[PDB]
Amino acid sequence: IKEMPQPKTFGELKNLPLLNTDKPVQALMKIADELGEIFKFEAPGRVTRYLSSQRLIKEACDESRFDKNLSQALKFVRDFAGDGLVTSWTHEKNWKKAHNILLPSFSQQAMKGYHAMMVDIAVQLVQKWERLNADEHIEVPEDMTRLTLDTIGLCGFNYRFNSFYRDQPHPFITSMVRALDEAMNKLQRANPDDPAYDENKRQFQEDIKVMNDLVDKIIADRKASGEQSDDLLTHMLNGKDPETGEPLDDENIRYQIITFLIAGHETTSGLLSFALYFLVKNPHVLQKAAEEAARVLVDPVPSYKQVKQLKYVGMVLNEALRLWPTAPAFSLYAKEDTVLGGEYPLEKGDELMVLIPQLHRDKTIWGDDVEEFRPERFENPSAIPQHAFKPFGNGQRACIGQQFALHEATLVLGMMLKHFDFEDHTNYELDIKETLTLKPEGFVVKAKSKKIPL
Ligand SMILES: O=C(CCCCC1CCCCC1)N[C@@H](Cc1ccccc1)C(=O)O
Ligand SMILES: C=Cc1ccccc1
Ligand SMILES: [Cl-]
Repeated sequence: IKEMPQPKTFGELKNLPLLNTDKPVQALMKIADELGEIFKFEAPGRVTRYLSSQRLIKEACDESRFDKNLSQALKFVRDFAGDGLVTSWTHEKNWKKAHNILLPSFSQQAMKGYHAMMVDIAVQLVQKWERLNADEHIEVPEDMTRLTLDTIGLCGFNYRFNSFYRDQPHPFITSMVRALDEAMNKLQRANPDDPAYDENKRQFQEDIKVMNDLVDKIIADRKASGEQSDDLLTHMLNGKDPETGEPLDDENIRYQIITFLIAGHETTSGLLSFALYFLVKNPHVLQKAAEEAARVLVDPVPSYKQVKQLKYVGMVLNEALRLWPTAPAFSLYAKEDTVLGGEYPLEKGDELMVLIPQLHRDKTIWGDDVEEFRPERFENPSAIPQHAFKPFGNGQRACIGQQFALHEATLVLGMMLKHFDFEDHTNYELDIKETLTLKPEGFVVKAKSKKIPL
């Protein structure tokens, strides 16, 4: 039994001022590098323990001992994501009900149905880049976010955000991005009831109202038309939970749509951006991935079956998730009094944070080359220790979108590697912006067309 380390304190504010930064996850990674596999983090009226080693995280991933916790970040996001799948407690009726109803929508009949709409958006991205002039560059995270938002809009509720037709966001997205910014900014406020935050509070309620008004209109319009699209909204309007026999109510469907749009905007776009970053920084890996794309993608339009054959592209995506997991943390609570690692006694209700980027750098798991981008690490899942790789979280509360995201990302990256050569023309220095998620900021490349028709 030993005392865990704690980073530097600021009197009555304890550790809170350490998160007064635009890059708090990267700050917590530096603290983990200094203090090791576990540290205490205290703020006024709150304690969490940050875990970084596979040794402790394999225990934390035991669902008999620990359940998903809503981090303060998720509690603030719940003001607009409500009891949707990501901001619900496991014990809330609406978690298991929505999980049971939505699981068939997210399976590997389900990706075959979504494939054609994913191709529609992927083709828009390829045509955009084919149409750039010689002296122009690609803003990578910007274009990847246009793609992933458009894909979830089409697959979510048959709606075209038309992101490739715009410089300026759709009004829903203005409010969504501003609500996500307020939720994350609220984490670093020592005195949140200070009148200096009154405007922030008013704007937040306005953005919540905008998202609720616009999503509630989508649901009403669909019910009125009777239209039966192969989309998540149709599955949610028609689906019955096999346990209760009940469908979701319109309020919960609204929270699920808001949840899916947040995920679609924030997560897959980061993965694609980091994957292209690592490929241009590792030209031998880019060549091996481009050779696979050329051999497999023999038709103008990729098929579902061809995307499943892009094995090396899948490994590239897993190795990008290893080094920069775009959703970089998840939170757990102790279901009962328990001892972590034979060393750290926890009381029922005690909170843990899994620092996924630090887990993914455990040299006792990955070896001395842990900072190197080597997709071959993922050739054999049986050679990877248990709970070493957690970019989609854990257990029954793991990402329901994992297959959807990896299908979209594999399709798009395959088509990108088929259609273009890439140049890191600025020798880009990685700068990671933190919203809900991690994305390269300012990452630009030049694409040279291979002139292969669509
Ligand atoms: O670890 C963090 C900061 C990065 C979370 C990032 C996380 C948010 C969900 C999507 C995945 C990434 N926050 C903890 C501790 C805390 C609590 C209150 C005030 C300040 C810090 C929390 O949100 O509980
Ligand atoms: C962890 C991913 C996530 C996805 C949507 C909303 C909040 C969090
Ligand atoms: Cl102090």
